Amino acid sequence: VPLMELSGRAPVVRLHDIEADMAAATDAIRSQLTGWGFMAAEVPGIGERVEAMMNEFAAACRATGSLSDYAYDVVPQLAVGGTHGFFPYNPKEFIHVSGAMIGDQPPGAGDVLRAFPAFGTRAAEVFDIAFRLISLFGEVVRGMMPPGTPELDLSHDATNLRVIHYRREVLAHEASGIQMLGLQLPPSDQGLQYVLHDGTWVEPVIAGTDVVLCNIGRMLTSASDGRFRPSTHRVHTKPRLSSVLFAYPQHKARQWKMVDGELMSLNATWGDFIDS
Ligand SMILES: Nc1ncnc2c1ncn2[C@H]1C[C@H](O)[C@@H](COP(=O)(O)O)O1
Repeated sequence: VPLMELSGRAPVVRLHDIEADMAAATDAIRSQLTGWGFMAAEVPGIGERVEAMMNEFAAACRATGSLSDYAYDVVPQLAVGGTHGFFPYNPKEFIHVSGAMIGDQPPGAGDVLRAFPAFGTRAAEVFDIAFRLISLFGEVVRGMMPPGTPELDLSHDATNLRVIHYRREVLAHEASGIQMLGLQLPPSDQGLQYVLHDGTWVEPVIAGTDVVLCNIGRMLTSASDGRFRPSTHRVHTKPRLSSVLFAYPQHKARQWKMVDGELMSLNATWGDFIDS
């Protein structure tokens, strides 16, 4: 599977200059979505923050003073919404850090980030940078879409940072996101690959880099009435951590499509979109 070098080549977007640096990368990013399934940006300093987060997640996975004390089924959820907290092994381990969890929105939901406060501080930092980046990546996609295209309205409380441990050859079968957009963050190991428009595979060179990928999710495919296919991807590995931000709109908001240039408010909510 051909390797795709990105560090040195993707637009550069600086932590202290995100709004400006993303405006200046609009043209590049559009051409990526058009040329590849997906989009890419180099964010100098993101690598160090993501490696430190992931390393502290691993440590916490083996700690027993335990993450499973905050398994999804014992953490307060929101009435309507997705499910945040730790998902035990029996993606192998994995945690979902929502914006609600960061703000103790269901009071008691941020208790994992208080039990493991070093991973929590780093995960809250990574969430905030990744949400800013993903919302500006979505304004680029909206600008490639017909006039009248509404704002994506990505919700901070519904967005989740997934951090995975242990993800013997194929670690994923080909998959895409349910949600509007994903931000892939530089993983520990190489293996994540994307399908191109020609139906061939590339392996982004992203392990141990400052490169983030942005993924089209099936909600956006639906709202763009087919014009943007999901950024379908898989993971191959050779005898291990990873994290990705899944941006959702508010569950209770009405779905919408741009069909041949016309905006159509639908009956079903984005909530209903997930419940298949
Ligand atoms: N085992 C497992 N559980 C959950 N999500 C996974 C898993 N493997 C891959 N994914 C990812 C990839 C997609 O966005 C998304 C599907 O949402 P979903 O919540 O699955 O409808 O979750």
